[PDB]
Amino acid sequence: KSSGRELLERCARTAMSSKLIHNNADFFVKMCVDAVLSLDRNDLDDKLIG
Amino acid sequence: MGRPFIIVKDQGNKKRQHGLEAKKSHILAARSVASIIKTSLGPRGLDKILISPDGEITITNDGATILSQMELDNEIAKLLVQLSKSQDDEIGDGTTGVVVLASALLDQALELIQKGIHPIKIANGFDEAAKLAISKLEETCDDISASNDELFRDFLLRAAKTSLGSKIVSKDHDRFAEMAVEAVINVMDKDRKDVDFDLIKMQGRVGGSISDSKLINGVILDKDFSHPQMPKCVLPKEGSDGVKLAILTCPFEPPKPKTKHKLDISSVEEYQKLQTYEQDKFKEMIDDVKKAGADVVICQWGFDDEANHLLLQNDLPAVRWVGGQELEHIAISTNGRIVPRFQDLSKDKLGTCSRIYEQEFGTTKDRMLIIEQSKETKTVTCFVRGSNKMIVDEAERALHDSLCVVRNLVKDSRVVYGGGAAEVTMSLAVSEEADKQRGIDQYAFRGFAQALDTIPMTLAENSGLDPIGTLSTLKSKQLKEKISNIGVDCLGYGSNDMKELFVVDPFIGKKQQILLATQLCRMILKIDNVIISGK
Repeated sequence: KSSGRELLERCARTAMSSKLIHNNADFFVKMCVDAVLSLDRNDLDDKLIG
Repeated sequence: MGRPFIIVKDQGNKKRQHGLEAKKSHILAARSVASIIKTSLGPRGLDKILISPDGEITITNDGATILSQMELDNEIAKLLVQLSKSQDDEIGDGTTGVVVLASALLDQALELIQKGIHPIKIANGFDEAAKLAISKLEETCDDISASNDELFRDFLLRAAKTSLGSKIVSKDHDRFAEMAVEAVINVMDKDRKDVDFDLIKMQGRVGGSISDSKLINGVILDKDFSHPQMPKCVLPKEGSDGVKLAILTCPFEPPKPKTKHKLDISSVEEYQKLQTYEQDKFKEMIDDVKKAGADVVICQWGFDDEANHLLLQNDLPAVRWVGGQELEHIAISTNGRIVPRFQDLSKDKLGTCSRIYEQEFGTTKDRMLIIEQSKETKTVTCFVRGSNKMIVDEAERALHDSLCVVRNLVKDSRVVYGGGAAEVTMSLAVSEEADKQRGIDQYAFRGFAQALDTIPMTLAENSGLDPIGTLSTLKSKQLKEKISNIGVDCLGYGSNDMKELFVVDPFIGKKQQILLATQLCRMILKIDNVIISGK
């Protein structure tokens, strides 16, 4: 019974590894996590996040 | 398995670079680029000649233009070309110091790679050390926004005279600093101020001397008047000092539809009726201007031979073959609106100009339009002269970089003292935190602190001073005394204080120097396999 917002934050920081974001992941992870929440849970699109 | 071995197409032109010698080749290559512009840093810096394949030559010391329009091969130095372009676009100043600092981070990291430290572990310490340097300079950064507009005007002069000392414009810093500052003041809002660089225009002219360059508020057009015999100067009569300038995108031409049309005429009767038709159009076009009281009319397409003299008898000057972009910039300074059609012409859309005269240059044949405003207007225009075509173009980039420093103080009033004072202040902050934490990151912190010391040692080397005696003197006054105003003096004054020398640099400009250099070298250390295809 944990929070749904903190679930997507820990999973997003894993993909930030091996990239240039690993050091800057503090500010950058807080972006993409809020990007998927704007989209509808039923329909997720990769063209809108362009 | 036979003799032919093929996986990736074109294996002959594609070469693979790997190993410890790979890091040694790309780091030492980036140093040669900064070594060229190393002598170009500071007021003692020297220019560089750039030759284009078409034969046009350009002489500039700005690292943004030097790296631009230049043929390169290695991809590491091509990243430095985009590095100086990144510093030039947003900030507009400091393109030389970023490339030198970027190569200093690689030279200090080259010795750390051979010690057995992973390249990313070297770059991870640079990101943590860059945040401590910014937080230290921000604490000592003075805020000039607490003063009024009287003291703020002199604050912009300190920032302009510093950037103009490294160019050919450095001959007179006092006279040419007012042109950059006063041009910005006109577009400032006095509250929540934005520079809006779009309103500022720069038009150069090749001839005369640079001392004849003066700031004129208005629009500069190189298009001559439609008829030669109209008077050169235009002045208002009695009251209403405005000349009622009219800007019409539609010239004087026989009305025709844009689509393809065919007009069928029957014998003599309809042939004679259309004769009077067009003859009444010229009388209709001239009555609209006289009804609204307009004087000068400008348009995209040239007037007809019958329309040229029609405006002369009514004492109505006109200019033809004006570009579409030039039409929009005129209506802003005149507080007017461009008239789309002859039926929409009204006195509310007419412009206002204090004086307009017809400029002539020497023995060459040209006519330059000069619009002047007796009161503060919305736009400004830079007028630059020079004894050489390249000096004019160099004075353009010199004045452009000066306008980029002034606009940085408009958004952020926080400024720092440059000239070796800011680099040493941020360098000693990292060295103090390296001995406290110790660990395996103490070598990455010392390499970042010694890399920041390359900038003040470069300013002292080009000025003839001893880098050993200069660097040791700065660290003594910075550690003992909390005043960070002590910095490198390239001109050789008896005092090393940067505050008494009126040297002020924007904080957003010096902050991006470490940010752009640290983020670039982190990717360079992450490059192992290098595949270069021959062209």
